[PDB]
Amino acid sequence: GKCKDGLGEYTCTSLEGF
Amino acid sequence: KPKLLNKFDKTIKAELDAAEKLRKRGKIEEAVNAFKELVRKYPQSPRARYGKAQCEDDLAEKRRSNEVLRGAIETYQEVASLPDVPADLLKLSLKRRSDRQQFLGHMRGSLLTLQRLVQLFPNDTSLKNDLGVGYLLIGDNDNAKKVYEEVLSVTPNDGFAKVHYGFILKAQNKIAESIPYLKEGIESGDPGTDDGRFYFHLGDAMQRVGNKEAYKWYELGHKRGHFASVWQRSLYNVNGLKAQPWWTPKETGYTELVKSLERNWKLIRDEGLAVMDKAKGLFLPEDENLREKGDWSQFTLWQQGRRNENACKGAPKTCTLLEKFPETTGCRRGQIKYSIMHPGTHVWPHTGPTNCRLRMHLGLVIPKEGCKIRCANETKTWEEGKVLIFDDSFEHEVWQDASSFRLIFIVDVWHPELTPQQRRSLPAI
Ligand SMILES: C[C@H](CC(=O)O)C(=O)C(=O)O
Ligand SMILES: [Mn+2]
Repeated sequence: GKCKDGLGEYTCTSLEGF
Repeated sequence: KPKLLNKFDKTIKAELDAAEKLRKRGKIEEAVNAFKELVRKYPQSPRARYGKAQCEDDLAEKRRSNEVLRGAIETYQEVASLPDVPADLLKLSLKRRSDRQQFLGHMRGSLLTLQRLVQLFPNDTSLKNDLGVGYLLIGDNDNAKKVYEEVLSVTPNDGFAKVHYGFILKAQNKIAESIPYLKEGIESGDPGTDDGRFYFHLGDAMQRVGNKEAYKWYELGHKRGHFASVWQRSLYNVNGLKAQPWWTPKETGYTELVKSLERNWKLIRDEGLAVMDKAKGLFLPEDENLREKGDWSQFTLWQQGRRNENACKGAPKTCTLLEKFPETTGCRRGQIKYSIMHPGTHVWPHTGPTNCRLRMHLGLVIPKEGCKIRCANETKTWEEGKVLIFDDSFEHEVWQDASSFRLIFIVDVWHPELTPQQRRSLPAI
C-alpha cells in the first residue's frame, strides 16, 4: 500500500534500518 | 523505579552496576565486554543479558549498523528465555526487541514479539494497542481493527485505541462512523493521540460529510505543529521549502522539461490514446478512496523514481523523451502517469503526502467545458498541449462535468529548493 496521491496508509515510507 | 533484579542478580548487583556505569558513561566497547564477562560467568543472569543487549543496541547506534542491531534483537530475546526473569525486565526487553525489529523493517518479526507480549501480560492495554500498530504496519487492517475492538470492549475510553479505530474506519470509508472516535481520541490527550494523521483524517472526514468544523481541526493541527498551514497538510516534509499552491514554469526552473512536454505533447497524447484503445487494462482505477463519485484511472510509467518497464512498452516514445529529465524520473517521492477522468466525477478535496514534490499536468484531451481543478483558494482549467504546475501538498479538488473523456499527463518533480544531497537521501514515497 503506497501513498501516491493521498495519505491513507498508516505509514507512507518503508522501514529499512539505518 | 522498575524492579529488574531477581534473587541471584541482587547478589551480583555491584558487578552489574559497574558494567552499567560504563555504558551510561558512553564507554560502549568496555561496557559490552564487561557484560559479556558477566554473561560468561553468570550465563543465567537476566540483568547481565539485558545489559549485553543494551550495549549492543547503543553500539548499533554508534556504528549505524543493522547487523549489530540484529545481534541486539536476539540478545533481547535471550533475556526472555532465561529462568526467573522479573516481569518489568521481561516487558522492557521484549518491548525494545519489537521496537528495534520495526526499525529494521522486520514487521512480521515485531508482530510475533508483540503477540508474545500480549500472551505474557494479558491485562496490559498499552501492549494490545502496540499490537494493533504492529498489524497496521504490515497492512493487516482487519486484524488491527479486531485488536482495537477488544481494547475498547474493556476500556471504552482508551484514547489511543479510539483514534486508531477511527483511523481504520476512515480508511474503510466508514466516514461518519469514524468521526466520533477520531475526535474523542484526539481530545483525550492520551499518549500517542496528538499525531497529525488523526487531525488530517478527522478534518477530511468532516469535510466529506459537510461538517463546518473541519477547519477548526486543521487550525488546531497547525497550532500543534503537524501542518505547515491549514491549507498545506502533508506529513512527510522538509521544512522551509517555498510554499505556493500554483507555480509558473520559470518559478520552478524546470523550463526545459516544460518546453519538451509542450513541444512534444501530441506524441504523449497519442500513446495514451493507443493504450486506452488497445491496452486499457494498463489504466488502473484510482484506489485511495479519493472519489465521491465517477470514474478516474491512471496509467503509471514511473513511481518512486523507478521505471515500470512493462508500462513503458505501452508508451515507449514518451518514456524515451522523459529519460532526459532526472528531475522527474528520479523523483522518488512522485510519479509519472497518464490520468483519465470521465464525466460525472468529483474528486474529494485532498492533500498528497509530501511537500518535497511539485506536480505538473500536461493537457492532452480537454473538453471545452466542464473540467476544472482547484488548489487552495484558486481554480484553473487545463488546455491541450499546455502545462499547469501546482503543489499537491496543498488541498486540491477536481470536477469532470463534460460530455466526453478528459486525459492529462502527470509529471512529478523534486521541489526545486531541495539540494542534490536531499534528493539522494530522502526515503521514497
Ligand atoms: C485529481 C487530480 C488528477 C487528475 O485531475 O487527473 C489529482 O488529485 C492530482 O493530480 O493530484
Ligand atoms: Mn491529488
